[PDB]
Amino acid sequence: SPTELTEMRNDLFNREKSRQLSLTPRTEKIEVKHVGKTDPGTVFVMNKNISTPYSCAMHLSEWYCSKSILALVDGQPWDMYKPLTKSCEIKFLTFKDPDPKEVNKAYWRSCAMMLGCVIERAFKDDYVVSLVRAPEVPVIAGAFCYDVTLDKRLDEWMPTKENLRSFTKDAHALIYRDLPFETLDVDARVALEIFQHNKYKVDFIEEKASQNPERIVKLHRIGDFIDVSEGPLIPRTSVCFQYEVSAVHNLNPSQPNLIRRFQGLSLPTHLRAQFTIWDKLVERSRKMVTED
Amino acid sequence: AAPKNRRTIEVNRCRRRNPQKLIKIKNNIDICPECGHLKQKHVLCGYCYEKVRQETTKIRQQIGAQEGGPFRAPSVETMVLYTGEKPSEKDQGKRIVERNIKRPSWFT
Amino acid sequence: VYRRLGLGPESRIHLLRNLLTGLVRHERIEATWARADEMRGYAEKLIDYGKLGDTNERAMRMADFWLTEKDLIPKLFKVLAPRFQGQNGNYTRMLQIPNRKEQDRAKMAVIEYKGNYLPPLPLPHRDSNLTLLNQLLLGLQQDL
Amino acid sequence: LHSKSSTWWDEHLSEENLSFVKQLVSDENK
Amino acid sequence: HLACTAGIFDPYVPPEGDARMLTQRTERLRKNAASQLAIRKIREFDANFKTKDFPEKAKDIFIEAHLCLNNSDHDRLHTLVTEHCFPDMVWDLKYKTVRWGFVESLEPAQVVHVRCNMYGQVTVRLHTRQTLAIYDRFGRLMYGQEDVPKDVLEYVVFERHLMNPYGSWRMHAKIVPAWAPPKQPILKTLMIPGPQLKPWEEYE
Amino acid sequence: ISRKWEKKNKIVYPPQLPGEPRRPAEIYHCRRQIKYSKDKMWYLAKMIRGMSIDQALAQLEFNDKKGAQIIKEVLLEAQDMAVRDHNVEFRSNLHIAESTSGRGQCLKRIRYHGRGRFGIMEKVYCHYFVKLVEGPPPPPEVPKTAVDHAKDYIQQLRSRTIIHTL
Ligand SMILES: [Zn+2]
Repeated sequence: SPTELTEMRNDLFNREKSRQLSLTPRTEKIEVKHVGKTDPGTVFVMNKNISTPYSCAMHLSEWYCSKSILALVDGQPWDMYKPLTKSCEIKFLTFKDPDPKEVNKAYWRSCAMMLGCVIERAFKDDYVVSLVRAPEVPVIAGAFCYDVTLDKRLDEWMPTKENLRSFTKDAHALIYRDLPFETLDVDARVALEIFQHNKYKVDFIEEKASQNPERIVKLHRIGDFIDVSEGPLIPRTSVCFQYEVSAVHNLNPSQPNLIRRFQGLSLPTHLRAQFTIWDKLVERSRKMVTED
Repeated sequence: AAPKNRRTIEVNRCRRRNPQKLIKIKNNIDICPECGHLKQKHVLCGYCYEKVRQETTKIRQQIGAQEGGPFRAPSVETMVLYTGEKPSEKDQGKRIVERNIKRPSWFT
Repeated sequence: VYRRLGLGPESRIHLLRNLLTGLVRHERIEATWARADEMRGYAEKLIDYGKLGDTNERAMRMADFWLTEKDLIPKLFKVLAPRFQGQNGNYTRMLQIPNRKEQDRAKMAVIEYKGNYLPPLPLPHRDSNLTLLNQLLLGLQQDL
Repeated sequence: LHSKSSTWWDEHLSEENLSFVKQLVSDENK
Repeated sequence: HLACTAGIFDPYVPPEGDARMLTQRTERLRKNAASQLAIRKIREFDANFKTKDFPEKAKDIFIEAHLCLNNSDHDRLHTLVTEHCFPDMVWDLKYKTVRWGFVESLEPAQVVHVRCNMYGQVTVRLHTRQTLAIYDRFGRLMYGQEDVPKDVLEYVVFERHLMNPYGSWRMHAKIVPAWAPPKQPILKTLMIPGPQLKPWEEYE
Repeated sequence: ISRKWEKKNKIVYPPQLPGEPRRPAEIYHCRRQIKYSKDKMWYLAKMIRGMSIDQALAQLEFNDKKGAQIIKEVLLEAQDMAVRDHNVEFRSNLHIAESTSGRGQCLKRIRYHGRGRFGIMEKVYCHYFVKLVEGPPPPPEVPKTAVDHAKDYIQQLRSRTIIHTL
C-alpha cells in the first residue's frame, strides 16, 4: 500500500533530523551580519544549525518575513527556513529584486515538486505510478514540466477537462494547506533506501552524489511527500496564488511504460495576474514544451 | 428644542459603535525601498524627498548669494557644478552654480 | 471647468498670476494639488506664447501682465522658449507629495518645469522586464 | 504583513509589455 | 560613614596553572615579606587572624551570601558583604527568581594576599562547583541550568574596618584571573542595531 | 486617582515548572494624561483591537487624527520596554490584545460670551490603556456555514424536554 512507503519514508526523514540535531552538541553562537541594502550592518548572534533566516526576519519586522522568500548567505541563496551553519553575511531576497533569476529557479523547481506530489496520490492505489524526473525548462517556455511513467493499465486513458481540473483541486488543496517546504541534506546511501523502489529516482540520486565530492544529496519534503531537488525551493506552498494544469503530452517512444510530460502554470500571491492575461498564458501553456 | 427625554447610554453606544462610524483600515499602504519607510501606492516617499528638497534649498541659497540683487534673473540657461567637476565647452554661456559638496550619488 | 480659489475671480487671476511668476523664477513649486492642477494649463499655454516669438506684441503684453518681475521676460524668450522649441507639449510635470502636516491635511503636489537644471525628482520606476511575470510575457512576445 | 493589497492590471506591466498587451487586446477583439 | 573603600590596595597577580596546584602555601611563606607586615596590622587589632584559618570563616560568608540571593535576604546579605559589593550582586536580579546551590569545593580555600583610616583587604582563593538557574518574571528559564554543576575558580576579597570596634570581615570584591574560562552565554539571542544616520547622510 | 494598570506590569509569576508551556508575555502600558477626548480616542482604540504590532503601526503612520500619533508613540514605548525588560526575542512578534481609553482629570473655566452670556468651559483629559500579548494576532472568526447552522437547530430540537408532566 502507498501509505506504507510514506510511513517508512517519513520515518527515515525524521531519523535524519534527529541525527543532525544529535550531531550538534549544545548551542553554538555565530555572528551573522546583515549585508542587505535595508538596515545594513545589523549583527545577530544566532544558534548554529538551530536558527533560520526567518527568525532574523522576525527579529527585525513582520514586513521582512512577508516579502522575504530567500536569503543570500555569503552571496549564496539560502532557504528562509534552512538552519544557519556559520557566521556569515545575510541578505534577504524578494520577488521584486532586480535579478529574480535565483528566485525564479526556486519557484520553478518547487512547482514541479508540488505537481509530482499530486500525480502520485491522484491515481488509485490499484494502478502503479512511478515518477521519472522533473525536466528543467526555462520560464520563457511558458509552463513547468514534470515527467511521470504510468502503468500499462493506464495506457489507453487520457485526462479529460474534468480530470485536469481534479489535479488543480489537489494542487489548490496543497496551497490551501500551506505546508512549509522541509529541507534535508542526506547521503546517497540513505537516499537510495528511501527511494529504492523507484529506479528512475535512484539514478537521479546517483547523479547528484556523483557531481559533489561527498554523497550528500538535496532532499525536500512536503508533508509526507518527499522529492529530490536541484536547488532551493519555495519556503511554503501558500506562496502560489494561481495554479493550473494546462495539458499533458504523452511521449511517443513509451512502450515499456507510458511517459507523460505534464504542463502547468502557477503564479505567486506577490504577482497576481489579470483574468485575460492568465487565460492567454494558460492557452500558451497548453503547447508541448521542449527542453532547450 | 430639547429631546423629550435623556438618550440612554445603550442607545448612544450603538450609534457610535456602528461600523459606519468606526475608523476604516487602509489596504493601499506600500513600502519605500529607498528609505525603507512606509508609503502609499499613489504617494511618493518623503524620507528621501526630504534630502532632495532640503538639498534644493542649499542650492537655492548658493544661487541667491550669487545673484546678489532682486530682479536679477539671467536670460541665459543655468547649470549646477559640484566640487571635482569642471565646466565643459557645452557649459559655455550658462550660469554656473558651484557647490562645495561632492557630486551626490542620487543626483546625476 | 474652473476651480473657485481666492476671494474672487480677479483674485484667482492674481493668485494664478503670482503662482505662474513664482514657477518661472524657481521652475519647481510645491502647492495644494487642486491649485497646482489649475495653474498647469496656464503654464503650458504661456510656453506656446513664448515659442511664438519675442517680437509678437500679444506675447509681450501677455508676458508683461502675467510676469510681475520684468527680468523674467528675457528669460522666457531666451531660456524657456528656446529650450522647448523641439518639444510640442507636456512642458510641465506635476506629481503628488505627502499631505502637509499643518493640522489641515491638505492635499500636496509638486509642479516642476521640465528640462530644468534642478536635481531630478524621485520619479516612479516601472517594474523591470527581468521579473518573472514580465519574462513570461516576453516569451509570449517572442513566440508570436 | 499577511494582508490584502490593492492591485491593478497596469501595476506590474512594463512599458514594452504594456504596449504588447494593448496590441493583443485589439487582436482578440478583432 | 563609609565602612569600605572601593578597589583593592594592591592587586595580587594570579599565576596561570594555579588551578592545577604545600607548594603554593610555601610561596606565601616566601612572600610573607610583602604581606606579613600587613598581616601584623590585622593581627594588632585582632591578634587571632591567621591566613591558614581565615578561609574557613571567609568561605562561610561567601556561601551564605549566595544563599541569601535565592531567598532575597537583602538584610542578611547586607551584613555579609560590604556596601560596594551588595548593589552589584542584586541590582541585575530584580524581578527574577534564581535557584543557586553549592556543590563540594574542588580545592580547599586558602588566603592568597592581604593589604591595608585603616581598611584591611584579604584575598582568598576559591574553586567550587555550583548550580545556577535564573527564570523570567513569567517563570521562563533565561540563564543557567537547574542541576548542572559548573566548576569555577575565582579569588574573593574580603574587607574589614580595623579601626572600628564593631568592624568585621565582609565580602568586598572578587578578583577574576585572566586564565579563568568565560562564563556561560545567555540562552536567548540578541540583536546588534546598525549605525544611526541622518536623512542627509548615507550608509558607511 | 488609581494607577492599577502599572501594577499589572509589576506582577511577577512563580518560576515555571518543567511540565508547563512557555508563558506568553503580557505587557500593560498606558498614558495617564493626554489633552484629548476619551470618546474620540476610543474610536482609534476600537479599530486597532486584535491587530499585529506592525499592522497597527502602519495604519497609525497614515492616520490623520492627533490621537493616532500619540498611540503610535505609546506603542513604541511599550515595545521597547518589552524587549528590554520583558525578555521579548522578536520585535515583530507582538499584537494588540487590548486597547481602550479612559477619562482623566479636567480643568474648569468660565466661558464668556459677546452678548453677556456665560458658559462652563472644560479642558478635557483622558487616559489610554493597552495590553500587548507576545505572538501573532489570533486568527479571525470564520462565519458559520449553513451546515453548522442546521446542525444546531436539529440538536436544539432533540434537546427539547417535555414540560410539566410526570
Ligand atoms: Zn525613500
